[PDB]
Amino acid sequence: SLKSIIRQGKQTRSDLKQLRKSGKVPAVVYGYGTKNVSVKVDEVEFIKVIREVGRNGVIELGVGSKTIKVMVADYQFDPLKNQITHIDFLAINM
Amino acid sequence: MLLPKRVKYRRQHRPKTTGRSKGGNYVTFGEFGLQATTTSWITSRQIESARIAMTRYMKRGGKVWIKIFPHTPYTKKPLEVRMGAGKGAVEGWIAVVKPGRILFEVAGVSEEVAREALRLASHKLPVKTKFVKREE
Amino acid sequence: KKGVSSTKNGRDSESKRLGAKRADGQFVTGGSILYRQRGTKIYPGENVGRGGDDTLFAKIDGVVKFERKGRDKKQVSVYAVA
Amino acid sequence: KLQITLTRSVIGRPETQRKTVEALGLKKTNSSVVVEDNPAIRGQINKVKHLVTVEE
RNA sequence: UUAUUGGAGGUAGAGCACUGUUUGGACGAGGGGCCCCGGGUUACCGAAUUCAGACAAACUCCGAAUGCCAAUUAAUUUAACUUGGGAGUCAGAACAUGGGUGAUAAGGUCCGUGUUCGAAAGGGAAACAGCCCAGACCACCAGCUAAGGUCCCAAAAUAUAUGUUAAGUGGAAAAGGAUGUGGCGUUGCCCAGACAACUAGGAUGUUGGCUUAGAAGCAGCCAUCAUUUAAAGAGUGCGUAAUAGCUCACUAGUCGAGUGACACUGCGCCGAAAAUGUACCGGGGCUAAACAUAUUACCGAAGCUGUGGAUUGUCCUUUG
RNA sequence: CUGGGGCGGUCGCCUCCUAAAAGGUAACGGAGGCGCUCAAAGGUUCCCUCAGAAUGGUUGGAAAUCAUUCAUAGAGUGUAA
RNA sequence: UUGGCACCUCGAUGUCGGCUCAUCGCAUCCUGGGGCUGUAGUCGGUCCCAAGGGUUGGGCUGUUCGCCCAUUAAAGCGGUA
RNA sequence: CUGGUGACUAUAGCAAGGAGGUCACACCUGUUCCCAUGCCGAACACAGAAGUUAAGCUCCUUAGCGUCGAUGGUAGUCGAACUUACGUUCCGCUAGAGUAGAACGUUGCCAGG
Ligand SMILES: [Mg+2]
Ligand SMILES: [Mg+2]
Ligand SMILES: [Mg+2]
Ligand SMILES: [Mg+2]
Ligand SMILES: [Mg+2]
Ligand SMILES: [Mg+2]
Ligand SMILES: [Mg+2]
Ligand SMILES: [Mg+2]
Ligand SMILES: [Mg+2]
Ligand SMILES: [Mg+2]
Ligand SMILES: [Mg+2]
Repeated sequence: SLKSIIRQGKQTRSDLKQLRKSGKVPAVVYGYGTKNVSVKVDEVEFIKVIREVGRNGVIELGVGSKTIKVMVADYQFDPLKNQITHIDFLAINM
Repeated sequence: MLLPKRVKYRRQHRPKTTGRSKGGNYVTFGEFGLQATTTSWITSRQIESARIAMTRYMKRGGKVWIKIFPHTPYTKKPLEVRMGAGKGAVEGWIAVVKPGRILFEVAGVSEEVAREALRLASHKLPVKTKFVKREE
Repeated sequence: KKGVSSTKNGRDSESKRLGAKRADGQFVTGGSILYRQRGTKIYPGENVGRGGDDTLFAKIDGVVKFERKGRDKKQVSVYAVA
Repeated sequence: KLQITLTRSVIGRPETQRKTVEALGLKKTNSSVVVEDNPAIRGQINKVKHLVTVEE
């Protein structure tokens, strides 16, 4: 239930396009106990984890040094490309 | 033949065809569906031909949902006329389809049966298509 | 050469050049038309009169300010320069 | 201070862009101007960035 | 002109709150076919309601980018306005792009916007008003560049590096069709023996039941099970009027390494028939002299620069 | 005027869409109105709030008038938008 | 082919049919070579290759067409103002 | 604290539950008078105070609805390069919807407690 992520800076349209081509997925982390953080996660790894935990399963996100348990609040998908364009992670109060 | 019972305006501007599908890009009523990968007008006749083909192969055991409806009327001038002197009479009814739009949805059959049924439907339609399933 | 029918349309009225006549933050002399409109899309504000045709006009010399007037309404006002 | 050179011609270009090139003080093709750096100048350069080369 | 700030407005997109359009679910206000003033329940459920999903130039709960109007506004630039003398013009064209019309026809037609032509020579696009580069004061057997190019025609790389293509693709076209070939993933089986081949079996109830004149595994329907297994379907096909017969699925051996499916992609293939002569690279020719991605050179104009000269402004300023 | 002319249609004015979120903008483009009306349907002062639906009630019926509740405007605004 | 458009030609680009002379394309009428066939043979059907040569005389109609008579291996379809 | 009267885009509303009454505000009691009903003292008006917090009203709780609402991403788009592709690429701007969240108001002046 753990997948590593990398933080992101301000991005141009080209950068995000390169990220998705690389196979990484742009994402944001929000919720209780966390400020909004923009993160990138590998698509394949995310898909494996979500299968293990399910759609609403709690996930351990390696947000920089800290690790935050998160849920997939929402995701954006491209039907033609069969690719997840964006993922929203909601922090869960424990 | 699917067509609107009434319209406020019988003579309408032809729809914009450039761009990607606004909605109906996900299978919501059935297990499987046919996704358009190209843009074209879809006529009421084309819908019926595709519908009849898919139902026959399915043998009516499965349920067919037709996602697209031909709302827009289109006109044609009478034959051998010069330009001008007003717009022509209504000739047909069409649905604008852009890449991503799910044309039809099928349920109550095995995938193999659905794939063949949608294949038979695809050959009746102007656009290029891809077989699609509900995504979770 | 096939014979042809005719359209029953082909008519339109003259355009009435409605809309803003003066900018927000611009000085205007008294009597200056600020906005031309049918009904009250913009309401008469401070030192601004509404004509019989719903034209908005400055009632004094001053600066034009377009202002909100509740959730879904707007008004135009004129304020005298110091 | 920035040095702006008109590397590409204003022929075939929209008039509004031509006005900006005039405003920057650029004249004939390959002409140069030396101007102080400020936001207003940068905006003019931004409008005609395709037509000019900038050196600091 | 730009920056900064304020404002008007409803387009693109989006959305369905309104007006219409529309798909699939449920669900019923109220009685009829139906079962009692004495009750019920297998249409219509049309009212309505609800959940999910779509559509709109003349729909909008929303709503940009731009453009527009301004500012005792700053930077840069050089116009602007008024009055008076003299005009010409009122057939426009292409291209790009936002639209109407036409057929998401026209080198069509009609409006918005920009550019060029018109009224513009020079270089490129073989030739080619309107495309691309660029605006010719005059002279030079000087230099640097643009678009476009660098094997020969024909000036400059037979340049460098790493791949792709085999179709002269490059150097005209579609639905659709295909063990062409390259790349990046996903997944099944496999030296406790994969895939293919070869050898052997491939059975019994049973010719399963109905149908049909006939249906025995193989015209059409219902079910699709037990038994001996080292394995067998109430049969994937060929075949018989029905049979039969052949064969397959599946299984056990021989050799031993890979073998199968799926998704996303690069570049190619077929689909592809017209009239004087090759004739859809400008030619020769090219397997790179094609294509992709980088790197460094060079060529290339009447552009820019150098030198001399002309005319007219401006500024220094008798001078020049 | 006219996608040659004739024939057909049209000619002024108003409203909308085309119109590309200022304004303006064409085609024999898509839709409709006008050549009035009102002596109050004008002015002012004061007062007032709809359509529709449900339920109850006689003549009375889906629908007349009455009553309560809900109803934010789906009403009305002389006459197109 | 019937049209759409109105771009060269109105200080002239002669217009239907026939006659004379042809010439080219191939989507092939005949003849030559094939595949498949619901191909026994003789005949056919359909498709592929193939443009070398060949592809008749009459009645009616200005006719092009078209019908008809009699043939022929066949009586091809188009372009060339 | 309460009341009168103002400001603000409902974060301010709606709904539901609860609480409160020397004064105040109502309900309320009458119609003699001012005044009133297209009938009606219902309302309006006036004269009052027996009764009552029942309701309105005020206060408290709440997030069901309505309202507000990011960040991130997406659509669209100015400009540019490339192309003619129902296009591509780069840059700036940047929604709508949805999500986290906000929110059962915040305040000015005057008179009382
Ligand atoms: Mg108008
Ligand atoms: Mg739209
Ligand atoms: Mg134009
Ligand atoms: Mg050479
Ligand atoms: Mg050089
Ligand atoms: Mg020069
Ligand atoms: Mg406008
Ligand atoms: Mg505009
Ligand atoms: Mg013309
Ligand atoms: Mg002559
Ligand atoms: Mg041939």
